[PDB]
Amino acid sequence: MEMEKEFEQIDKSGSWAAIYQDIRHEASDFPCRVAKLPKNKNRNRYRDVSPFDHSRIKLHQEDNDYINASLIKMEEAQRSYILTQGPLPNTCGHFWEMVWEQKSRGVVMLNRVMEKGSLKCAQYWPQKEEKEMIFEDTNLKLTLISEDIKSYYTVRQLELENLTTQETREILHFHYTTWPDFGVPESPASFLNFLFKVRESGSLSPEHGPVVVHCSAGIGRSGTFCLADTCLLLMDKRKDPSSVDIKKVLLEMRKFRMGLIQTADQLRFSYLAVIEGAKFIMGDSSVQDQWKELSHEDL
Repeated sequence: MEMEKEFEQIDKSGSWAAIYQDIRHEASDFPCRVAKLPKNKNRNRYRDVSPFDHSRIKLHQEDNDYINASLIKMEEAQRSYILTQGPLPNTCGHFWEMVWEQKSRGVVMLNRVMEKGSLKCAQYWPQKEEKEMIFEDTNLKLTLISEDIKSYYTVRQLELENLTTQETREILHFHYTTWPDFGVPESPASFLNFLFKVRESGSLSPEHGPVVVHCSAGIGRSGTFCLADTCLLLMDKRKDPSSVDIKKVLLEMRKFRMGLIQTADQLRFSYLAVIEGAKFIMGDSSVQDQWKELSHEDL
């Protein structure tokens, strides 16, 4: 694998910091005028993380159509993703409106509500079946239907109802709960096991709207997830580990949202994940059972 060759020689020369800086230097720069409007100041979690105007998701609203979210549309792979920040106490209604309007089937969450002693995300879904949530501003109802808790991730089945038309849909929530407070989980096995769980659910299928992916800012962990998935899909489409260039794929993704992949360590982990995942893509079906064991999801 030309990918694994580059990997071992970047490691050898210990130059991840420099490779990653090269990415930042070459990455696209597009305007984020709407995000920066004064009326939107309280709709942004971080002053330095904003969606580009050309790729932002627009809420179907008369008043204010803004949410901090970007459509990543990957032309060759034929897969789309919505990347967004962790919802704020005042944007949970906007978040679920987006899920409804875009026809998403799945939501992927890669952070915990509290990390490093501060609040990284609002509690935007119900924790108990009997205590449903109503978002008055967007007129939507949200109910916990069931929860399956494993050692490092939790899958929830939710029912989202448009209170206006009374139509209902099932949304699947995939919550990765074990990304370490500091520095990447540097075995990819549990990450890959999680990604394949999302794929098996049908949430990534062309028949549904784009999956919604978020962490706290919606660029680091979220970027890692989407980069690994897209690279694996490309290798699958041409069944050719060799033609896929991770750095080129990441730069393509950065055309649609800024700052994807936040550290050199996250880039190195992305390589690791793709390389290990390639084993399955190329015919070794048995490798998936190995990941599931390596990531003791029962403890």
